[PDB]
Amino acid sequence: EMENVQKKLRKLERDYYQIREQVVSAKAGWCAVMRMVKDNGVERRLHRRE
Amino acid sequence: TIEERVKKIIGEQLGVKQEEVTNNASFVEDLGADSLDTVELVMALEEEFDTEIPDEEAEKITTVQAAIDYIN
Amino acid sequence: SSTHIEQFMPVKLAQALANSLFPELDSQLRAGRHIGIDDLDNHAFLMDFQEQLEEFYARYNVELIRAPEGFFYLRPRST
Amino acid sequence: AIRVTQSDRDLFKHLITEATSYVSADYMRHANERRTHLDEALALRGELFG
Repeated sequence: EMENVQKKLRKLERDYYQIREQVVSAKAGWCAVMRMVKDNGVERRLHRRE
Repeated sequence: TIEERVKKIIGEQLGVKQEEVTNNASFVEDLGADSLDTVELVMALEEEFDTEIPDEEAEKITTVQAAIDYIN
Repeated sequence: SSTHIEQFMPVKLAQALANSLFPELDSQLRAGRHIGIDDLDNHAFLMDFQEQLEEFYARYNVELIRAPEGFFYLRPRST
Repeated sequence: AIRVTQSDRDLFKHLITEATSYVSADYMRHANERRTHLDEALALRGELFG
């Protein structure tokens, strides 16, 4: 059962790697907008949590 | 090199200047990276050097000097 | 139908140009005078037919402009 | 006086409201996609470690 479960673990590992790469790539792009919206445009006006 | 690849990751994951990121520059107060920003920073540090870090030992890292210390 | 003002001009624009205030105002405007809130007659007139006047003067390659403070004036284009 | 000011106000308000509606919506869309993928990555991370 543990060997069979180590196979599910490995599937999860590969999935996790893929998701990791995708998340980092998203952040890299979003950084530019953050530096660009330092004009005090973001604090409340743009970031409407509602 | 590792000691400048760390800067490569930190500057482009927090968007702060290369000059700002010194060895002792803490992420939260100096670089301004908050909870999710620091999470993404540690994830990027993991990806750059294709390694993995424990949860507690990773969260212990809260500075450029500490970042390199765990990296190197 | 034919021989009908609408064929050549909007009714409101013709109505404005036929007003007794227009020649005075036109003359002045062309000379560069600014129009504020105190000269009621003129100001009110301007307000009533703003868009028609703007459209009209456009023919000349000049903008009839309204500053935020409520005063009208003429700004010529390069052409 | 009224006739002036009322106009001015109408234009101000309309531009403001429509522009914020136009921009904030997509800004939040992006933020939410990034949040979602990060959350999935953290769940995968924790489950893998355990």
